[PDB]
Amino acid sequence: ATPADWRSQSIYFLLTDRFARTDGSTTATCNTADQKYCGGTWQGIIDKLDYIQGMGFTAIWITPVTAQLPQTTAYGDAYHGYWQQDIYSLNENYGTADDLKALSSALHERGMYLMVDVVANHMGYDGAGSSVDYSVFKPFSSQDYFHPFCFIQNYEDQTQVEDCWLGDNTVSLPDLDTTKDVVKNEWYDWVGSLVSNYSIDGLRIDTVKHVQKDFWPGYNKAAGVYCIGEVLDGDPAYTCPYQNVMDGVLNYPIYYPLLNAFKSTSGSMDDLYNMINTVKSDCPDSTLLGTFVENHDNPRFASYTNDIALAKNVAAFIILNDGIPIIYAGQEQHYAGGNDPANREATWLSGYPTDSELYKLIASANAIRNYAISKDTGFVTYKNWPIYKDDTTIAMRKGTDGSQIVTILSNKGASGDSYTLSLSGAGYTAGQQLTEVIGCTTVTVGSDGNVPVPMAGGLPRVLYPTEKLAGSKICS
Ligand SMILES: *[C@H]1[C@H](O)[C@@H](O)[C@H](O[C@H]2O[C@H](CO)[C@@H](O)[C@H](O)[C@H]2O)[C@@H](CO)[C@@H]1OS(=O)(=O)O
Ligand SMILES: *[C@@H]1O[C@H](CO)[C@@H](O)[C@H](O)[C@H]1NC(C)=O
Ligand SMILES: [Ca+2]
Repeated sequence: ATPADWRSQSIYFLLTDRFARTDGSTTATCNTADQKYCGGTWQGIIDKLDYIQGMGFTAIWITPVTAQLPQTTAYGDAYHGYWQQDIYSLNENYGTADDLKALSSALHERGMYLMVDVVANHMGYDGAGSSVDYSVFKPFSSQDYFHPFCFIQNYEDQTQVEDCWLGDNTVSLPDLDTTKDVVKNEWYDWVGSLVSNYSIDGLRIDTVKHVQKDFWPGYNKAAGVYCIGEVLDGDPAYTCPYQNVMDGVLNYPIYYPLLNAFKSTSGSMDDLYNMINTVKSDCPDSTLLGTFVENHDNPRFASYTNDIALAKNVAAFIILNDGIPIIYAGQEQHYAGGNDPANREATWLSGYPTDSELYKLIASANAIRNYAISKDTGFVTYKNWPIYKDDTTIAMRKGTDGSQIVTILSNKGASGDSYTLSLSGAGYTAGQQLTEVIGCTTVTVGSDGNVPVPMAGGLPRVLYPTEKLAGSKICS
């Protein structure tokens, strides 16, 4: 599927090992500190697609599928998929080639997309760099395919960032020499044939800043689908230029101020407001970025605060910002694990309740986004506009005049006071009825064009014209 096709999608990101077992158990042990395979599979995902689609996601992102180093290392198993050895075999822990094809087909029957995580930068190996037997790597079965062994120490030296190895002396990540035509040609053939064998709709490309930029146009073209890159840097002047070589990147620039704004009742709305406007202006296309606050490489949102109002607001922002929403399996059950491995909790241990507070919030927010997109072909290309901020509030507008979603978010938290915010710049006409689609109340635009927004409980407010909701299932 093309970049234009992906703009309307909403992604549920999951670890194949951690989301759902074939046996469907909600009690099978998964101690994250053991760092071992817990037994999640592709078949398990298929069996729980109603759970994912019930929150109004249109797509899933799954962790890498290639065969891995076999060892239980000092840091545990390759459960996560980022330690590959044989790129032409699958990780048998997750199932068979027919199971991965059955997952793609099950998503397609539901009108959903499959996105697969891929690594081009590195293989994995149990042990020090000097102990590597290069013959285990397929097809790269020679030291001749790799950069000489060194670690990245100077992260300001972009040459060192690209040419030296990730990992450490315990688990090494042998660095492919992606400047070699033979390495480019194998990777380009591989990614095209992976996409066509498993009918994959899009790719999440890990580790993009560790491979020189001239590799990536050819890779994105060989894949034949939308690619979103992991460029792990909060500076839009570093990260956004990668969109000149790849369709999209993960929005790490928004990540840091978004987390800061909502993790505390003292968070900076100014930093978030300013970063939205920096990304909108200075990134090649904000509408092809991926918005997130939670992943398997940072502490979960609830590890910073268990306030459920704050969690509702940050989830609403993720769904209503420019670009593709990305929610990490467990976020919807308010999982609170810290840094790796504590943030790789099994989703099944929640019991997959569809009545939890954040399942309902995310369902409500995806519902209005999906509905608005179905009625407004300009929604996804209208650049999100922050129209108001104060010490505890940000408000933003997105969509075609007359059909715009106007979102008011707060960091007051669950003990926030009850008051009316008089909101200017929403763009609706005097006397217009709006539905607040999270709580299903109505507000009326005043003769002056200001919206009197009832604020209470620190709750997020998402406004849409009541007249435009004719025939939707929203706030029935
Ligand atoms: C990207 C991927 O998103 C990230 O999770 C990868 O980390 C993996 O490997 C490290 C190092 O061995 C483990 O500590 C971790 O548990 C495991 O998930 C990462 C490195 O392989 C990927 O690349 S990047 O370093 O983020 O660029
Ligand atoms: C896809 O299948 C083809 C034909 O059997 C094969 O040549 C190729 O290696 C496969 N690619 C992958 C990534 O498995
Ligand atoms: Ca590299």
